[PDB]
Amino acid sequence: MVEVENVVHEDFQVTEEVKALTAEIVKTIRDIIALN
Amino acid sequence: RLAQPYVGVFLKRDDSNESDVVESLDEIYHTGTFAQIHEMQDLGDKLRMI
Amino acid sequence: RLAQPYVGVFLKRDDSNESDVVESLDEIYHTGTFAQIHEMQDLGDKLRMI
Amino acid sequence: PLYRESVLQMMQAGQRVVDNPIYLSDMGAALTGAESHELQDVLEETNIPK
Repeated sequence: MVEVENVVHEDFQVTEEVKALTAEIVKTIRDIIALN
Repeated sequence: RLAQPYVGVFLKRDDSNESDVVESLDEIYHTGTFAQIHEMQDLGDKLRMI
Repeated sequence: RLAQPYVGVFLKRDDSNESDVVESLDEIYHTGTFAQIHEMQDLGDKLRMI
Repeated sequence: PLYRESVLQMMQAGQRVVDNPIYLSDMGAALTGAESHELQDVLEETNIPK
């Protein structure tokens, strides 16, 4: 069956704050594994 | 060994690059922040300066 | 910033009065107990010198 | 919420302890989430009201 790798991965040209969500995401992942 | 311990804190420019950090000195901003070192720890990593 | 960090300790004469301690230098006794500084802490008060 | 609020209770303007207001305005601007480029833009301004 026909298929194609349309793995869109857009990101802003300015990569300074774009990782700021990552800090909260890892702190959240730490809190989910820590309570559960 | 030095009598007075201290360190300076600078800010890097846009598009961070480790190779530029060891290749060029223009990546750093003109602004600087001297301060005195407090105490070394290196609890887990070997470089945990304050 | 000084090469040798230190602080003195003197003893006050009778009838303590902070205004005279900051105004005149005669209230304190000539005897003194100089010593080198270790490390600041300031856990609760902003002035907790050892 | 981001940081704990007792530090705001430790340095209050009515205590008259803020001999250096610019450190307080810097501590309060530090709570912003803006890009380090935006902080550098705030640093580019020279006049205090600006």
